[PDB]
Amino acid sequence: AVGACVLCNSQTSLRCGACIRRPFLCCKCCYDHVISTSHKLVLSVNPYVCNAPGCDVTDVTQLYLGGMSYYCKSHKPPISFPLCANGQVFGLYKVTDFNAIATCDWTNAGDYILANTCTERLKLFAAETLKATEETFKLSYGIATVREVLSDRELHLSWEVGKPRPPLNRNYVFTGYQIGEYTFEKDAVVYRGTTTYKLNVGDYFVLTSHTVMPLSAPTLVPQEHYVRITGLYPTLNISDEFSSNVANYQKVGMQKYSTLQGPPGTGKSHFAIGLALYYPSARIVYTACSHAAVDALCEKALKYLPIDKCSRIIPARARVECFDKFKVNSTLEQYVFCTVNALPETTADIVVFDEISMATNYDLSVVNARLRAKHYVYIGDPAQLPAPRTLLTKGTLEPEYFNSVCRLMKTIGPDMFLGTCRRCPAEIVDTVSALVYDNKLKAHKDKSAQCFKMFYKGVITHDVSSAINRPQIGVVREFLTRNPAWRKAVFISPYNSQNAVASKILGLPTQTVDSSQGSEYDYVIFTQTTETAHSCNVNRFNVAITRAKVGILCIMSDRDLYDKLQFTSLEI
Ligand SMILES: CC(C)Nc1nc2ccccc2[nH]1
Ligand SMILES: CC(C)Nc1nc2ccccc2[nH]1
Ligand SMILES: [Zn+2]
Ligand SMILES: [Zn+2]
Ligand SMILES: [Zn+2]
Repeated sequence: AVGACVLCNSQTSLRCGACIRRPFLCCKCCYDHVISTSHKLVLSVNPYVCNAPGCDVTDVTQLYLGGMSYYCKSHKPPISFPLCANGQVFGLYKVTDFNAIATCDWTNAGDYILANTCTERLKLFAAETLKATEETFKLSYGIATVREVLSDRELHLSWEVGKPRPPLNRNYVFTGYQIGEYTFEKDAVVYRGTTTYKLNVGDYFVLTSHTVMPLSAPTLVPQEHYVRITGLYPTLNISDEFSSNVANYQKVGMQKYSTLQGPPGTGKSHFAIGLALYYPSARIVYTACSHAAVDALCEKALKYLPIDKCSRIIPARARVECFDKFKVNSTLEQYVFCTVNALPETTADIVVFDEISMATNYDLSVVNARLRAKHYVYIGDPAQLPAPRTLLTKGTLEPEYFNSVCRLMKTIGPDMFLGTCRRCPAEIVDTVSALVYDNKLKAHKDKSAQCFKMFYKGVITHDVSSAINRPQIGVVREFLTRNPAWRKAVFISPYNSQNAVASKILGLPTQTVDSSQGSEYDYVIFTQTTETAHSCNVNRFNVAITRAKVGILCIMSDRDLYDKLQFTSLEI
């Protein structure tokens, strides 16, 4: 009950009992909170409540110290001091932004802006509070009791009346009952059980709510610049494949942390693995939020690094399949590949944090808390997709508010920019270069003459709120008959429900833009589906079209994004 004040450090006994995290506030700061917010409960060893029997006055502004004990105006003895005077609340050892963070519901963009423009200790407060609020929100949805099982990938669900029915995408992971995590896709619903088990009739699912631990470490450790490469030993024989990245690899060694902005297909994983071959003694921990991000860094490591010094760390609560070709759960290997959530407490010469646009400030903190490293390298692209903010429903979260790393990349610029896309036909590179990279992204590849756009608004139907455009799928079906090379194309849309319909009618493999991020396919068919803020998001659009190595067909709903596409237009 005796801690440091989460604004100005000053020691105190005073926590806010009305904040859901119960931060230590100093007397000067605890006042400025309780006199400007609905927050009136102050905690110490014993709470600031009237000590008089059967009295329910808990508001610190209405209370006094009568000797050793606390009382209201109705109960205080004659010789009694008010708890709230001279800009202080009586405690031992005797903020606008803090107030907004403490009282916001996290449904407004402006909440996330503030949680990223504030001081560093407030960003940790912001991050615990948000994650806490995100988790206490999960409780608010209804249970799904199984009515009838049909097959091994279809069942019928009965939903708890009174409480809302949560969105049934790959984003919302359920816990069955204890029969391992489960997911759902659209009364013909598809059940994807992480642990295989013949789905019991009467068994029920609930959204996994995990206790939010406190944050000690900053999002970003303070920035150190060195005159010499510190604690790392470069090779002089450095394989020509990685010669582009030498001057950036020497930057990495002459700073505490470095930011790398790599637009799609610019050699981010090449750089991350190229760092181990340049500092070949250095112990490196490769981390990202998702199993797919970590498994891609593993694929690159298998090609260029010795397999006996590589370990893939897997949490005992195995939620998906992931990389098998390394030794599993050897914490002590030179090369450690691990999702942020499963990190051990370790030291490292270098930590590489990949897919940084998907990182929350919570994630940035946990990494500084689990990994103690000479150098931190932050790899991703603020022009790509952020982690979904399930509470945010009002306003759009701009890239500079994604996390502290993206804020740095969008303000002072990144330390290192991979400026040549080697994946995408020039038509795609030229479009996204103008759209999100201020014309600084260059095409290696020639124009493919296999990049098509069609403006076709079609008809928008909705499965709950997820959008479908059958006519846009119909246009694709027509195109495929005349373009058999596209038979092998991945179908991409901003909506699962669209993808579900496109699966049945086209037979193509299916990916949402968000789940496509980090992957590449020869041919891509993209139906925008709707003209919403979701489907017009320039970051989502950027990712959607940069998945393609050879060709893309974009059926567009939005005039602006249609006109910007530097593609041959089709008719019909
Ligand atoms: C062509 C072979 C050697 N691999 C290779 N060289 C790269 C250089 C920069 C970015 C990505 C790269 N991938
Ligand atoms: C330095 C001593 C006290 N042990 C220690 N504490 C750690 C915390 C995070 C990562 C690695 C750590 N190793
Ligand atoms: Zn409070
Ligand atoms: Zn203080
Ligand atoms: Zn009283």
